[PDB]
Amino acid sequence: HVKKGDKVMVISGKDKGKQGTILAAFPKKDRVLVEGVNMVKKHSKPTQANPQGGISNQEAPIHVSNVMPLDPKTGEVTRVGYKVEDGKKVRVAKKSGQVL
Amino acid sequence: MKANEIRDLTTAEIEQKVKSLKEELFNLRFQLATGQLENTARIREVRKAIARMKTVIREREIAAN
Amino acid sequence: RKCVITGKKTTAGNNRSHAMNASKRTWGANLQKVRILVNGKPKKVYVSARALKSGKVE
Amino acid sequence: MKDPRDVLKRPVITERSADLMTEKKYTFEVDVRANKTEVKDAVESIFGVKVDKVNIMNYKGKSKRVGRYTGMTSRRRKAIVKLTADSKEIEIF
RNA sequence: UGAGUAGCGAAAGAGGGGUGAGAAUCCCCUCCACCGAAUGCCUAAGGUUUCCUGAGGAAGGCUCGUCCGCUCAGGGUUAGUCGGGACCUAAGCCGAGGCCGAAAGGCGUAGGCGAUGGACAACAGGUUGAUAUUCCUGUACCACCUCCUCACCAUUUGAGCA
RNA sequence: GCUGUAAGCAAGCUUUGAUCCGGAGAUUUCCGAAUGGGGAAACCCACCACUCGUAAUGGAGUGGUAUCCAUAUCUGAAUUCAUAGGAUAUGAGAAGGCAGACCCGGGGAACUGAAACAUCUAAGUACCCGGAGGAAGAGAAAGCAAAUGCGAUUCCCUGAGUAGCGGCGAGCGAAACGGGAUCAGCCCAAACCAAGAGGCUUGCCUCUUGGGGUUGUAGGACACUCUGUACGGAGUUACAAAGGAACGAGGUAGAUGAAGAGGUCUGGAAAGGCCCGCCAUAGGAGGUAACAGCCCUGUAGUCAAAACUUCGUUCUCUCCUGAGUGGAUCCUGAGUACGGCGGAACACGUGAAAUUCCGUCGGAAUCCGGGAGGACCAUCUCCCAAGGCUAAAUACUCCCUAGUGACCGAUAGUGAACCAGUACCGUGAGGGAAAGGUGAAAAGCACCCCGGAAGGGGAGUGAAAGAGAUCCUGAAACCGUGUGCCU
Repeated sequence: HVKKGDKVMVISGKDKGKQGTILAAFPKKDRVLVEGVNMVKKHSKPTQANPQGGISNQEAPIHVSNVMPLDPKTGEVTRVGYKVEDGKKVRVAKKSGQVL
Repeated sequence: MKANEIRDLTTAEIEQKVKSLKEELFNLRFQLATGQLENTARIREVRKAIARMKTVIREREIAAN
Repeated sequence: RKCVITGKKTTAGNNRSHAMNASKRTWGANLQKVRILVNGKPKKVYVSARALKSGKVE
Repeated sequence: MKDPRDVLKRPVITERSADLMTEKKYTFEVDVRANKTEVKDAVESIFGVKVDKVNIMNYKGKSKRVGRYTGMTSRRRKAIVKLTADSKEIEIF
């Protein structure tokens, strides 16, 4: 339901409460990248390219239902509504009625 | 692309495009045997652009009936 | 063998013996090969003898 | 249909194509169901360089394998085609 | 378990060098030995890439194994004249109509299929790591058709196809 | 956001609205009923028109070209008419399949029992073959039944394992009455009349078309009185067929959608303990880093389909008279019903055997008639066979949605949770397996050392690395290595 890129809290998990934006979404697997959240060291083969190989510092992406948007005003973790005249179903954030 | 094509006539266009879309397709299968013009998804423009033009023709036979 | 004016056929039944056992018998209906008027012209079909003893034209 | 253009598919660049192309004969695959005289329809009308001869082989497919999954190559049908003297060539260039 | 036991599938290799980490079993050379109306070549029945090159080598090789008919990655079969179909037919088969039979079908005429048969035009060299009476180099041959050239007829009291 | 498996690389495409999901099309090489012909399935070869191209042959595209039947039209043999037959065109005819089922019909066994077996049973079972339909079959009385009678068939329960049948043994075994589900009845044929045609000796009588006419204590014709041709009724499912067009409701896609990160603790992770707040026509389920009503998809309620449908109502359209009175006479189902012989189905095995249906012989009445009332006869009661249509009540599933299991949890459950009718086995019909789980995600082990390389040891990755490719748990047989005590 979340898209790239809205402002995003982390409900639960090891990173319970950090925030960041979305680098990429993966909707068929129901799983979303966030910057700097589930930051995981990965060992990589020396490529082709780059020749460095080494260790990378990426993020493995996060399941969608551990992610909420924010009110722009209160900054609260809020659930989602819809129905917006001339807005093509633009998200009513609860604690009505801010868009996006 | 359809509205760009029903305004095109049968004679003076389906001649000059499809045979030249062949000249875009068949010149590119030769390069697919070589690899010099890399640009690999230019094919899936061309063959798919053939496939929409050729069903306007067979549509107009129903429209001529 | 199945005739024309009616539906006489071979309705196979049992030969009930004395001190019945009893085996099987085909009962094909009576036939003669005679002229019968059809669409123009006759001839020829098998006939049934019940339909030929007084009936349509031989 | 049957056009000259869909009859051919490609040139086949092997070690054989090194020595034959210098001798005014060129390799081409053809479709599975296209005869010798349909090949002379191509090179005359696609390339504008007149055919000396058409010679057509056909191959069966090697039944390759990947893992458990075994299957057969599609069948190929090539054509060594000779051209006249005093007539150029319109290859990759 | 038997048990490190039976078996390792007839049949001479040996020596030097090389490869590689490793060699009796792989390659090369040189001696020797076997078949030689077959263990030679050519090509059917079949097989469907086992062919060639370049790498590997766990697995299949009745032992190793740098090797293979194993694995991969590419490459590999060129026909008017050769075999077969644009020809014909044999036993047989199928079979319009037809005849018999509860049904399904059984048989069969005219017809047609069906070589192991009959007819039938190409040959001698070269050639590659792989194809040849196909590629190629010289001759040829076979049938058909005429943008052409000549030769000879006859104009239905008619050349010719037949 | 997308380029399916597929986890990566290149090349690209998209809120000038893409990827996806539905409707409606178009496209759809070849084989296959294969249908121009041959064929050893996935290929060869034709011919007729038309096109492309070469000077031409050669070559290439586009359709058509089977067989049977039917409607016609030309021809039209021996043989004269004329026919067989031959030629042609027209048929959105039909041959094939498969839901391995259910339902009719034709054929149709055996093994088993009877403690043997041959009458019987098994059993009109399986199997083969023809039919199609979503259902089929049957059906408006020659029906039950014996009174104050019931009123088409079908299905269910009783009736009842009773009446019975049976080397009367094994075993077979009904009906009717009673109560429900479903609930509709009608056309043909025949006389009579009208129109044609077609012959005979005018006369006469013989085929079609159009009315009329549908029966039982008798109806129709015929005749005589009425009565309509509507505004009344019907109608595409029988009742006769057959058309459209509008209103509403489902289905093939959806869309909306309530309430908390409550705090703290344990932890790798809360969805868990404790202390707490809310929503609820929603606490069905399924994910969610671990057991969520409140995180997500959703759920409950509401609402929408441009296009296809399926259903219900209307309008349009279409079509249509019903009765009394009498009986001078004409009809009411012919080589048929019954009867002999021989069989079968009826629960009834040839019997005191009614009844049905077949083969083959005979063979009647046709209202003053005739048939049923378990041999047969009289009386009495029902009822008209010898023609046809008939939805629903019923049996079914390869199926498609939504759902439920005191069903299974990988030697179970389908044979198949896994690229299964695969691999293999067979010439061939056929037989026919095994094979689930890393982790919450690849974070799938960068780097160093040994090693040719697999294979390890450190290093990091994560909670675990003893978790690292049969990858959670890992038992036992087994195979080891150390051993304390005995030899």
